Order: sequence, then C-alpha cells, then structure tokens
Amino acid sequence: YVEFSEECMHGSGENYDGKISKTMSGLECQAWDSQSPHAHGYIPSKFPNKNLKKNYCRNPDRDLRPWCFTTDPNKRWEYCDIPRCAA
Amino acid sequence: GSVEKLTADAELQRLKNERHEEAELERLKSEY
Repeated sequence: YVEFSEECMHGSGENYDGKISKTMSGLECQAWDSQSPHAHGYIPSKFPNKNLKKNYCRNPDRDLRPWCFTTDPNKRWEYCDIPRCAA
Repeated sequence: GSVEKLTADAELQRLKNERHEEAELERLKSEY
C-alpha cells in the first residue's frame, strides 16, 4: 500500500521516498550518486540505509526539512519544500 | 584514526554541520 508514497513530511522527512528532484526554488537536484557539479561526502554507499537515491529530495542527516544538493554551481545545497504532515 | 568518527550518524551530523557552515559562509559571502 506504500504505492501512495505521500508528498508530505512525516517524521523529519527521512522516510520521504518520493521522486521530487526539484528543490524549494524548483532547482534541479544533484544526484546523490554523482559528484557533479558538487563533490560531496553524501555517498549512497556510506549512507545506504538512508535510501539516498537519485537526485531526489531526501533527508539522511536529519536536517530540519528534506533537501538536496543543487546542480547550480553557485548553490551547493538547497532545501526542498515539502509539505508537513501531522506525524 | 580514521576519516570518520566510526559512525554514520556522526558523519551525517558533520556533513550536515559542514553544509550549515556553508550556508552561513555563503550568507556572509553574499553581500549583493
């Protein structure tokens, strides 16, 4: 029944396994499995349990809201504007 | 020791903290 992933933040949003790849400003997120443009230490191999996948807005480190790295050379990271659920 | 505090949670926090510094640093960096 998890087919309905729901696009709100439940918990810290760590479990948001939606396919939103665009950030709060609608910027293109950088794939977690990529180091282009931004060389990052968020390797899905070192954080596999966090379902760190694609360029989808995820929350592995328990930030205040799911987020993503930006593909914009100037913007290292971006927040992802995801709704908030009660739980 | 190792380039990690030997726990993913700590690395998670560190990288988060890193980015968080980056934001403040970027904010300081961006005048105009």
